[PDB]
Amino acid sequence: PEMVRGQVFDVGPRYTNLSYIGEGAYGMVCSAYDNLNKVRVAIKKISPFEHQTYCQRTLREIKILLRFRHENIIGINDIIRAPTIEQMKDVYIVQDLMETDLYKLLKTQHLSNDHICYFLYQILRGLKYIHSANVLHRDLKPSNLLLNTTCDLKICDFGLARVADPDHDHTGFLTEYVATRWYRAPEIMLNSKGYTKSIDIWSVGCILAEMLSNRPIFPGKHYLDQLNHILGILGSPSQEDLNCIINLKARNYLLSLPHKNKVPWNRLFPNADSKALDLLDKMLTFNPHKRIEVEQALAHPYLEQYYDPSDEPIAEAPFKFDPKEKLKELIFEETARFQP
Ligand SMILES: C[C@H]1CCCC(=O)[C@@H](O)[C@@H](O)CCCOc2cc(O)cc(O)c2C(=O)O1
Repeated sequence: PEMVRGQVFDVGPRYTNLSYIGEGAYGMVCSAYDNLNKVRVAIKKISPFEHQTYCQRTLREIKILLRFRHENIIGINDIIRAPTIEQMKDVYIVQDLMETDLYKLLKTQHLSNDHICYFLYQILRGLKYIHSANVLHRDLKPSNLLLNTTCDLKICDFGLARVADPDHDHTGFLTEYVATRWYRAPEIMLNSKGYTKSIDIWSVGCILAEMLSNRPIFPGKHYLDQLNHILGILGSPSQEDLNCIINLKARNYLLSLPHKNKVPWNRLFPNADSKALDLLDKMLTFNPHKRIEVEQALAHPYLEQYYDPSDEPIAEAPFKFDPKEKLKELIFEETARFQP
């Protein structure tokens, strides 16, 4: 087998000429030459079977992506694993090879307004399909947004995804969470489990702001710092939005803070398109029930050059609802279609 960085990357013989690209959750990511389709591809190695949690993350991603088909969602081309459950230690996911990701792009490249507009449209177009399947991505961030050489965008990593469950979304104050800090909606710190579609819209809002200035808009330095940054820009919540927070510990925390004024978007982003800032404001709305939804965002005047509901498809079969040995067995079963 082809050793890579002192680790087994055993994808032969179809996939050869392997170059390191990055890291997934449970293994590295490599480029490789697909000797059948005569194209270079990306391959993610996964080693999850010793842990129930890693098996869950792997299973849900495979189950979702094997049913999803959308231009702005990177699909699974192939899955490589041993022929038997006894022998399967690793799983390799083969996907399209893209040129870069938005995280890497934002470190060095200033985006034109036309690029920001096209990138945002594709994110929302992909998100519309996802949400139409009753699925939440729940970890949208620049590093999960891939771009090819012609700036086509695809959404990656559904390992943190969940089926939407808005009736069971309420929880207590400062309860644990998994998604990436800087892209976490304020209600996550206050009273939400992240089971509603609005947590994804907040992340997209954070991404739009970051495309406008090449820096994260809410760079919280630890779990507790995140809410400081959000309120530092949005200002103090209104009485109406506080009344919507019925949990007493969360509401009383917000009531204990001194007044903060809203920072105008056009002062944070003096070069930004005014229509972009209007949409930004609607995505970064404090109250999730007032936060703009994906289909409304697509119809915003900022995206008028691209908006076409007949060219923004939705899922055929939405998802109705949601030991490691049983999970390995289900991963084996779910990947069987890619064997001879
Ligand atoms: C396999 C897929 C996993 C996506 C999810 C993921 O792990 C993230 O950490 C993301 O940051 C990927 C790092 C490198 O991911 C690529 C880089 C690149 O230059 C071209 C690509 O096609 C990919 C890719 O396909 O990533």
